[PDB]
Amino acid sequence: SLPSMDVQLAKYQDRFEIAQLRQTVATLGYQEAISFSFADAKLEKQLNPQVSPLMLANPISSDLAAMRSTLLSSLIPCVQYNLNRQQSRVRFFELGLRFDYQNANSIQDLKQIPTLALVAVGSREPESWHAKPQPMDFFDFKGEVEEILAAGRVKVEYVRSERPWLHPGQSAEILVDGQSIGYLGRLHPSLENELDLSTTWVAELDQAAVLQSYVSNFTELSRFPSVRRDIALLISDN
Amino acid sequence: MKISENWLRTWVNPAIDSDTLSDQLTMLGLEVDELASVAKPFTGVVVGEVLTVEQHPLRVTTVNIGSGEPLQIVCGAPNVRAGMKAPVATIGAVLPGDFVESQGMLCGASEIDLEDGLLELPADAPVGVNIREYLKLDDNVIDISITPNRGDCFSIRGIAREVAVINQLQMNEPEIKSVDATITDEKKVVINTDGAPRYLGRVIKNVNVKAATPEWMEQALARSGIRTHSILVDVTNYVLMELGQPMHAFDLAKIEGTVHVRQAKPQEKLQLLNDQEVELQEDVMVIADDQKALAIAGIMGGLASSVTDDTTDIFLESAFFAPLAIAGRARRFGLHTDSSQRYERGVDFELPVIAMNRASQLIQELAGGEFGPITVAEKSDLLPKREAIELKQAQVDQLLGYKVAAEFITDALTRLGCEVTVQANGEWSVVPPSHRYDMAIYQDLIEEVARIDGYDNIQISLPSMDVQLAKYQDRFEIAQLRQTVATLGYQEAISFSFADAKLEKQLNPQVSPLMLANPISSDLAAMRSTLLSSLIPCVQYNLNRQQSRVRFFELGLRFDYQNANSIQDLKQIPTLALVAVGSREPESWHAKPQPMDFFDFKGEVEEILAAGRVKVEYVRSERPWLHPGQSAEILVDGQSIGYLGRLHPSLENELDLSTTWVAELDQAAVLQSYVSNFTELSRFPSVRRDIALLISDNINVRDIQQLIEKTGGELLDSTWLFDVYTGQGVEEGKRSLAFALLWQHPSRTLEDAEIKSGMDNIIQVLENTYQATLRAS
Amino acid sequence: PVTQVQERICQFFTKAGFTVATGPEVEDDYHNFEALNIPGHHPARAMHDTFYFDANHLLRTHTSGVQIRTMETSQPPIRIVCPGRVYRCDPMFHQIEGLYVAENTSFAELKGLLINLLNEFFEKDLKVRFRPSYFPFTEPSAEVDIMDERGRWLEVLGCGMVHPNVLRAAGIDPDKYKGFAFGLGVERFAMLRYGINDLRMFYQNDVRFLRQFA
Amino acid sequence: PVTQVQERICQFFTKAGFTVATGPEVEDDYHNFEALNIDTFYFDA
Ligand SMILES: C1=C(CCNCc2ccccc2)CCCC1
Ligand SMILES: [Mg+2]
Repeated sequence: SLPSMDVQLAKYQDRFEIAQLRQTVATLGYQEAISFSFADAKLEKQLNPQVSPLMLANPISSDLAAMRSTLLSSLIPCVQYNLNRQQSRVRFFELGLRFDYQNANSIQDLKQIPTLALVAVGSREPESWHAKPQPMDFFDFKGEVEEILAAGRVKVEYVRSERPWLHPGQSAEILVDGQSIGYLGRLHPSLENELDLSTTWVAELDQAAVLQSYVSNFTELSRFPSVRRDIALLISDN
Repeated sequence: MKISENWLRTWVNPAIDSDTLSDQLTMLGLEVDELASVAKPFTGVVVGEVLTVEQHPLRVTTVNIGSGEPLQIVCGAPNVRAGMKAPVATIGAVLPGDFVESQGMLCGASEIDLEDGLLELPADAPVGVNIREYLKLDDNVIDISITPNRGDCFSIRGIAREVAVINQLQMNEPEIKSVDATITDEKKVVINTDGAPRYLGRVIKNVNVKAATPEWMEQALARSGIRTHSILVDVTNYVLMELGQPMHAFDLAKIEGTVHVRQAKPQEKLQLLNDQEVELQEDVMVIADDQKALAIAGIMGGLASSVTDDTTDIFLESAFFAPLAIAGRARRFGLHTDSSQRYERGVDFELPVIAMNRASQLIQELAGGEFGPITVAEKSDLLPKREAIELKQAQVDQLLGYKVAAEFITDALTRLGCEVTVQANGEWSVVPPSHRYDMAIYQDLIEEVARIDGYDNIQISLPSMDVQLAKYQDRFEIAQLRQTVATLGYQEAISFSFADAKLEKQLNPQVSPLMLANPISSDLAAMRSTLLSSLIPCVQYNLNRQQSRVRFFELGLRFDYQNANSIQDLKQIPTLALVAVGSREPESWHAKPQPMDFFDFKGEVEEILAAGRVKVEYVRSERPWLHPGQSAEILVDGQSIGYLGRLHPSLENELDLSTTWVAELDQAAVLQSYVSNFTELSRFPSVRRDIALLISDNINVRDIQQLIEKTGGELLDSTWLFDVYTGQGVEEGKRSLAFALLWQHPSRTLEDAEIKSGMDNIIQVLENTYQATLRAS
Repeated sequence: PVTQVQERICQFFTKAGFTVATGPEVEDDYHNFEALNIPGHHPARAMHDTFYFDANHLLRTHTSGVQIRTMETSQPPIRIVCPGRVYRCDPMFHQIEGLYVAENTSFAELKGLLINLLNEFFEKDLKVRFRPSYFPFTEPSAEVDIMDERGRWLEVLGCGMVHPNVLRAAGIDPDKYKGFAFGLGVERFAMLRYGINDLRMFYQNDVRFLRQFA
Repeated sequence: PVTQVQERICQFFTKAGFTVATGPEVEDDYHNFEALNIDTFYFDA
């Protein structure tokens, strides 16, 4: 037999769906990875030396004993898996639950945040006859993160991040309305050598901030031509 | 339809405000589009009687408004004055577009929102009474919108029946008095067709066709949209609006012999009352005699048999014409008359005798004459059948979803004019009235119950269904295609499916465009053979508004009408188009803005095809609207699914465009279903090898790649070109290509003997096949 | 924005049992008129405001052909929504027309499904009005309004219960199966949803206008 | 691959009235065992 039910149209607001997020990140050239929710506590300490990770009571191994405070503690072994097998260019993205456990006095204070991770090593685009393969710089990676954010109608201000595992001069904190929703930037070059990773580009974003609802409002368009003007400032670099 | 509300309330007065009256009609299926007064509001002004004038050509005069002393008003109205009864504003400023010391202006015929300047009233000049009350200017004109199923509601009698049913009143139907026959000079009527099962004709002699037009009949017609002409046409127009039966009067001195209602002879000529000469067909009914033709039956009369100012004898027609025998004939000659539209929707077939008595009594009151007997030409059993309709209480319950009281069902149908007899128990046999042409099945009766009981009394419920997991195969969805193209930097456009034929011929001069028979304009006449014919105007639209960069994509239909011998050979295929003008990326500090090349655009199209697991091969395209050297045809299994390339520079310049990049692809090939099979991965490392070529310039890189992959064998995993050199050291006509060769073995480590054996085999083939010089890095 | 509103209206039915259906835009006369309980020279033709090529080939005035072909080939239950662009001489606009045919349905279920469709689309607690109207393919037929702007009643969609002759002409017994249908103009919903007043911008395709919905 | 399989199994139900429901992966004993009439990775008791 078959069950029966009433045809009721459920409430739905226009939003950036998770499926449309995958299609954008895949269009930008990233492969969806799915790594373990628990990782090694030593690699978790390498990224953030001031981390207090949630430890399993009976882990099957030492490298799967700490609930990942960041998706890098589980994605980096997957990158190293490919890098050790004659793979110059591996680009991953995962969705994506991390476990915030710092400054917590009990396990009920644990925060399980669904996030969007980005890990990219090697050249931006695959090797072709157009140019010699060279790794991305900060603005190649920011141009990809800015489009993922723009694909969800997210207005964002950037500020310098102070996360330990990041290059302090080339790492941004992604703020909306003053509060942070993630980061973007390259790994700290010291961590790149300890992990044998060449130059990596990492980023993490809260899904609740990317997969947000939106509403469009129409504004009138002027019917007369605009005017273009140029200004050339000579200002300090700071 | 327009009707004066005061005329309607003489038939039924529901004792409610005029706003609720229209909302009743609107909620009964007869939507009121507008309810406004006959004239716009203004201050209390009175039509006054002029006493004396003072010459001085303007003209100073004295008007008596019936209060105190006669006012002194100076005006230049050239109409009859000095003793006339004309409107005049006492004091104020209330005109819709206006405002012995000169105090006011002798009010004109116009500028009162209802209209020789300064028209004096006929007679019965009121002394001080507001002109709005004398002419009934505060009456309302209800603009009803009747659907074609309510053919009975095209009159006061039809509307009054609706207002009476919703308010549970009984119509004040004016008792009509018949006119007895004084003379006996009747005519003979013969019905040669079946579209006129009831024809009534009466002869009236010695009528005053040049004098009457009462004020009450002029206003009742004017507020319904009908102007006055002669007196008989006004009488037939009034009885048309009052009861719903159209009528027409002929010149009896111009009807020679028996009156025939027949089908028109093939291409029979006739000059209508609007001086228009039409040639009829054997499909349109006609009113003819024994020689000529007099009138198109039920649509418009002829200029010959028209009642002119030299007419003395008159033959009055009052017939019922079948709707299926009139529909479409009026529009065929570019005609939309009050008689034609009412006959098409359905006129009450029991009205000819009633309308004959009404017009006759009206004629005898307003004109003189000897009334002959009414000639009844009636073919019964051909009249509209009103057979009884079975209707159960279980039917209205299941079709409405809720339960209406059986008391209401029988009462609502009865008030609408139905003879409902309660057969047995709980079941009914409903006989529809003669004026309703929309009652035939039991669904029509249940709609009447919901109409009268109220659509706001329909209870809320939800449909139930069996949840069954429908068939679905994995594919590139349309919503996922929009996301991929939007990430590539394209905005979705929706252009018209029809474009200009000039641009359609500019793109492809050998095109066979599907052109419209009634295009809305010259630039929207031909259905687009390509989406470019409709997207290029939108691209030019932005460019004409300071927009350097515009990147469009549309997912619509193109109409392939080439090499088609008939219209059913048309192929309407859904396509995805891409149009790009300007730089690839918006202006930033990273690089100066520069337009795309073929490889910037190919990289985007390749990713769209890659997003749908589409394997393609590129060959040179031959589209006339493309650059021959930088155009590509996209082939899947040898057959083309689309193209991409640069617009032809001559065509690119004729349209005043920069470097434009166009592409089109069949949606059926892009949004394809797919299935992926897992193949084993090797545990053993690969071996990278390079090959440098010096080959002729006219050897495609793809042809070289598939020859390397073929002669390489199974051990060769992947190949990809990683460098092209065309600088110093390369003879003009050749080029240096550098291929990367990835070697893999499924179950072991590759030995250096196998690879060198494969490389030497590949270089030997490439040396002999293309006469090239090679190396092995 | 027209495709966004079109996807928003369809997703209510898509994830609730209905399947999106599409068809050709150049139709003939039977699937557009004769199969919809229109005898032929009926007043419901209006050959002026309908683009045509021959005498039996025209542009769609509504997406009725897909619903006709679905009934003639498939058998109830039928649960489809039919979006797509249609044409009339005034000129190109989109409208969504749903069709539901099962063993039994009623006017009560049509009103409820339409009410929460209007409520969940506009995301408001609307005041809806059901007026009686006429369509040759429905009986009883209705037209729904919403109290938009300043207390005004604006038509948003027409509906009705599928006429028995429309089911019988497609091979469906009108005694063993019931059905309703509706039809709403997409440009009407898009303007009321986004606050647009000149629908000519929908097809001028000004990149500044399109960017406002991004 | 499991994401594509997951979205295929779910779309059969989402298109048929069902809705997707997710939740945290660190659970308590009541919502994972006690409420269901009842070698597990645990943290505390
Ligand atoms: C309905 C149709 C006609 C297509 N238009 C839909 C519509 C319905 C009711 C009101 C307005 C519009 C196709 C066959 C089955 C019944
Ligand atoms: Mg009806």
